[PDB]
Amino acid sequence: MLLEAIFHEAKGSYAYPISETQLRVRLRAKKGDVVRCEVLYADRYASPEEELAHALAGKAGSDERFDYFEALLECSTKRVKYVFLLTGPQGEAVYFGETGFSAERSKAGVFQYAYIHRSEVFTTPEWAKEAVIYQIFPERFANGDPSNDPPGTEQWAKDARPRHDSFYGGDLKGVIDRLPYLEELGVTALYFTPIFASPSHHKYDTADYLAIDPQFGDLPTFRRLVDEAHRRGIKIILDAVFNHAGDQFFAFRDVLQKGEQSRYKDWFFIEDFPVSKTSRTNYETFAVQVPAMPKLRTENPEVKEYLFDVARFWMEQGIDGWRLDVANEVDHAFWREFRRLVKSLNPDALIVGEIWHDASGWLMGDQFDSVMNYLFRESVIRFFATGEIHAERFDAELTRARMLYPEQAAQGLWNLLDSHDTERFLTSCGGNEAKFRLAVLFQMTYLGTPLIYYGDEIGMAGATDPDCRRPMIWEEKEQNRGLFEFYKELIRLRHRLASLTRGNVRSWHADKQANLYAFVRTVQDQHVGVVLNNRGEKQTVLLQVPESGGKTWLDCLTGEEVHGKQGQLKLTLRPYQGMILWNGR
Ligand SMILES: C[C@H]1O[C@H](O[C@H]2[C@H](O)[C@@H](O)[C@@H](O)O[C@@H]2CO)[C@H](O)[C@@H](O)[C@@H]1N[C@H]1C=C(CO)[C@@H](O[C@H]2O[C@H](CO)[C@@H](O[C@H]3O[C@H](CO)[C@@H](O)[C@H](O)[C@H]3O)[C@H](O)[C@H]2O)[C@H](O)[C@H]1O
Ligand SMILES: [Ca+2]
Repeated sequence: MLLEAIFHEAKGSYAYPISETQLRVRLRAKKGDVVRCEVLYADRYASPEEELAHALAGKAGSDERFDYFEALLECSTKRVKYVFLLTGPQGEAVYFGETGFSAERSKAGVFQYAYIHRSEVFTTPEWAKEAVIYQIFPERFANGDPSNDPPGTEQWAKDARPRHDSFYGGDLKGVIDRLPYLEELGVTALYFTPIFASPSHHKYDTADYLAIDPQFGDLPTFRRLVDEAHRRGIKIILDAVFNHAGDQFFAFRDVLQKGEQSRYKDWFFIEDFPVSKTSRTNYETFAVQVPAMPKLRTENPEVKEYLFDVARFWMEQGIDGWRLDVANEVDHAFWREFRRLVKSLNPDALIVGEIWHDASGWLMGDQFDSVMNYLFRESVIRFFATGEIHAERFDAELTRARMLYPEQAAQGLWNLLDSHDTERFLTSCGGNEAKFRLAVLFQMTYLGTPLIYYGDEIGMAGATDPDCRRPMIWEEKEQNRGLFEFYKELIRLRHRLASLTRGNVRSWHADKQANLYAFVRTVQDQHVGVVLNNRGEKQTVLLQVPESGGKTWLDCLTGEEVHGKQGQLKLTLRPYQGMILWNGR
């Protein structure tokens, strides 16, 4: 077997604590090479004479190239050393440890997890495990207060096409007013795009961190909002824009005015004085040449103390946590201290970073609780929208992504389809509703936390920003109620079936040919099995279901009852149909 494909490291995603006395460990091997992975382990100081402990590692998944193996170590002493025993299909045995490979245990050496610290156990808020989140881009959700509408507000109609600088009048009073709609949908948290004083429709160039933007409301309206949402089981997440200020931020105005007399010059990244050249800015901005968005020097303890003060302020209004804009471009120390502070004020405050690539380095337990899982979105796109990948690549892409982080992270990754920075997911499906609903079914059943983007639930389309930000369709007639009852129904299932909010995932069937993908959520003895017929025609499948997992299932959407003769389940799906099979437990 291929030793060049064998991997483990006693840290990160490969070895990490689940409590104070148990370590999770993972090994990856060329797909097919190992058939048995066993951990032989002991206290770090055990005498060379005491017997090893055994823990046999099940295969938790496979991608394009690897199999992944997973085991739980029971470490009373909280200090472990161990070695893997791998066995190939012909019964070849090799010992894998820190020192290397060898047929002699001893010669493999031992990886070591020196010590489990209670404070180093990744722990996330419980409500997040089983939440569904709704993203509101306030400027375009609901105009409930016409008197606070910005100048030149265009008209709020069924098919306005917004320009980069448009205003439609959405505000906070409109959220308050639409809360029954939200509660009826079944959402349990709201993700607000930025809502602090800024002169733009997105408000990502902050004028004032400590004020509601006047055309969104005032602080009393916000408090009225937090409570009104809270009494309906809805939390409030706010968008913390800490990477950069807007060009009207007090300190930066100081800087434009006083040049290098400003007490605030080292709060920014000023290339030379006077600060301002437009089409050529002489200061570093978000992205490239974005004069409204000078980068904040978060490494500056003054800059840091100030944003910490912001975070406290809003947290005293009772919000429920943060979404961290361009988070991967502010330093790690900032984020570790931000967590120490945030968790200290509210152990249940959630923290979610806006990073699009491999966020493994902010998801070890000391920074973010979760991220907007744009990876999740990529696989979803290329599988149900564009169809670039078939069912077996999809499975690899899902799994490989699943193994990237500690479980505590993957349990509450924000799995979206689209956002305010993206074309709408119906649009990626070229308007094909049938493919869309399958992507929604998938989303509402897969591991992680579903994020809805205001509007998707009733049919809204659009190309990418600023077209993905149209005014929300509110006229019953103009809305896809069929799709709305669909989200509603899916959301209640998610709430009833613990398995869907808390169970794990294992691939159940994956056939590149039929393009029929299935997976299984399990918590305790509950098995829910989801099947996806992502094909234009109608097909049949024989799913391997052993007698142990139950032999009778109930299809949750239709009520249909299904039966397994002989370790097998025969199933006939309709074009783009999905089934959600509860094993009755
Ligand atoms: C949009 C996105 O760019 C990357 O995202 C890249 C990504 O790094 C890479 O992995 C690959 O996937 O492409 C992505 C392109 O979207 C970042 O890494 C990511 O963090 C960022 N998203 C957050 C940060 C900005 C600034 O606060 C916000 O935009 C906010 O300010 C911008 C300032 O002009 C506005 O866009 C404007 O400039 C952009 C830069 O190319 C244009 O794409 C856009 O069409 C234009 O309107 C935007 O409408 C407003 O909402 C945004 O809404 C918020 O979510
Ligand atoms: Ca308004």
